[PDB]
Amino acid sequence: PQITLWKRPLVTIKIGGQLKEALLDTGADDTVLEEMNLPGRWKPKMIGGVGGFIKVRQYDQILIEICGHKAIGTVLVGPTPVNIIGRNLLTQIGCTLNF
Amino acid sequence: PQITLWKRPLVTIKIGGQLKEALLDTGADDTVLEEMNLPGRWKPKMIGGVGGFIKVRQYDQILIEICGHKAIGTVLVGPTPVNIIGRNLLTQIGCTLNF
Ligand SMILES: CC(C)CN(C[C@@H](O)[C@H](Cc1ccccc1)NC(=O)O[C@H]1CO[C@H]2OCC[C@H]21)S(=O)(=O)c1ccc(N)cc1
Repeated sequence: PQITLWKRPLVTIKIGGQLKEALLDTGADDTVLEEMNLPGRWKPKMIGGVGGFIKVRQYDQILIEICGHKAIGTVLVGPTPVNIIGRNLLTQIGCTLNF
Repeated sequence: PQITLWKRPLVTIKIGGQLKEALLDTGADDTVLEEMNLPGRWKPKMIGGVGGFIKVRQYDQILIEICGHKAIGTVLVGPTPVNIIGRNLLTQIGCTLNF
């Protein structure tokens, strides 16, 4: 599909057997999701943006379905104000910017 | 053009007669640029990102050219980690997400 940018590009995602709303974010290197209890091992990480840094938990090879498009890769989990789908998964669903 | 997301979507912008590099950021409501001298009045504002809130100078009705496409809109100037082009300007240049 084509998504205009009049409003936040929020879409439904499926991760760990749960449906969530997440931002399709070309400005995010990696996907970061609001705090959630994912099983498995993880590695601590810090990501920086407007306002400074937050501490997140990096999970690898996590399966996410974005608008029926399946993807698998790194998913960060931490105190983000919004669920964010980053370029690491946007490339996997064939997402492009167009103007 | 069509821009894939294997790398950061960085583009050259022109603002205040000066060239700069900026990130096309569909996850940003607003456009935030690093510290710079701009003409015209400005009002102090607050903006929040993943790590908290920062103080910025708000410039309205500023001409800014993004990859040869002209826009006139609000530009926030402050201690952002990187120049980000947000939806307020992405819409003006006719930018959409496609997959
Ligand atoms: C600032 C960017 C270079 C990086 N950010 C992605 C960006 O799209 C955030 C993503 C974002 C969106 C909402 C809330 C927090 C973070 N948007 C943002 O900061 O925009 C601000 C200016 O316009 C306003 O609208 C949103 C917040 C303001 S980030 O959230 O900090 C980030 C950094 C690293 C990763 N792996 C994932 C995300």
